[PDB]
Amino acid sequence: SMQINLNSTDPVPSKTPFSVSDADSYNKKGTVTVYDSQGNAHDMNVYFVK
Amino acid sequence: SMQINLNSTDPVPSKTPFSVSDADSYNKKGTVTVYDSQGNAHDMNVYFVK
Repeated sequence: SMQINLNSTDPVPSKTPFSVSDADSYNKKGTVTVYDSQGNAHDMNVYFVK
Repeated sequence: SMQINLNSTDPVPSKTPFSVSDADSYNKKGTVTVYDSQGNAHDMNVYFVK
């Protein structure tokens, strides 16, 4: 579980197609780390786009 | 009997051919003292390689 605040006045990103390493490709970036059965840390990026 | 806790995030050692004179060739070293019927101490070494 996680909680996030969204900007109600934030415009849509200029570049409509989604990218992985572009600053303007999406609005906000989020990261969540979980552990598998073996205990290894898995980094799951959460991308916020409008 | 021994109990060894290993690392799942341990990468395979770079050197493909096993070496006894190089530490990187084996992931872990395990000395075990074993006694015979005379009293001599056998320094048994157990090597972990992933």
